Amino acid sequence: SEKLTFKTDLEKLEREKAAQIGVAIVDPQGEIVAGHRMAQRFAMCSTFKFPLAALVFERIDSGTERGDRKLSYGPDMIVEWSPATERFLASGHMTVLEAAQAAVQLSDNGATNLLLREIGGPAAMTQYFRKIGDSVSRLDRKEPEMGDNTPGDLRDTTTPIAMARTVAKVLYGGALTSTSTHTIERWLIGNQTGDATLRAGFPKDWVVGEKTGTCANGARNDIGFFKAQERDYAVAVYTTAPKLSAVERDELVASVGQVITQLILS
Repeated sequence: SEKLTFKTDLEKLEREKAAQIGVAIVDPQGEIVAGHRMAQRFAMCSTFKFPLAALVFERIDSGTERGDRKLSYGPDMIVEWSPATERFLASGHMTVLEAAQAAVQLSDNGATNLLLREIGGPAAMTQYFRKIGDSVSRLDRKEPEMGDNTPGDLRDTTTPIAMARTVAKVLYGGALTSTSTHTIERWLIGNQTGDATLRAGFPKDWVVGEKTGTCANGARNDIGFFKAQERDYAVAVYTTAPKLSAVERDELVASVGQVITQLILS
């Protein structure tokens, strides 16, 4: 069967590429379409920045945050991979929207940390997960150390199913206004970091938006949505491949995308 080909192909990739592959695909109402290691814990890496943006938009939506509010910072705010933050340093600030846009589309760590500072840190980000029905996802640390991905550590982890359901909740389950849901979706579509990952393995006809992650011990992740045959899906892929090169990890997630494609199109 179609479902058996999905399973077998993912395992074939796990053995050949020395990898753990976590996959969850849900429909708009959170119901399971397909999975693999779906309740296994993986490090979030940068994938959480998409939910971070949801939290921010919910505060804008409610009137408890302002999109053009200036977030001030000095050089101490700069950490590894902070390309937007470095550029705006001289000027002395980024706005709420600037920083969230940097976080989502460039995976900018400094901009993520700037927002976390403003919204109440890892604990607030975690309670946002809980408030929207995710009892699994947890942010414990700031970037970049939240991506240490230490053996056995439960900090800064999710599961594929918990994150796919969170994605469905943010985009299709009314957690945000229509205008805020639309902005986040465009940002996810215009993401600058995911060209060689999941969307590389989806057909060119699919509308896909996603948020990547890369962190220690060969973590390569991608979460988001696709519209296929005019149906909407939420997908979360988490993988660990410590033996693989940079490029091969990308190709691994994109290969998972092709396995997904065949299951969906069948």
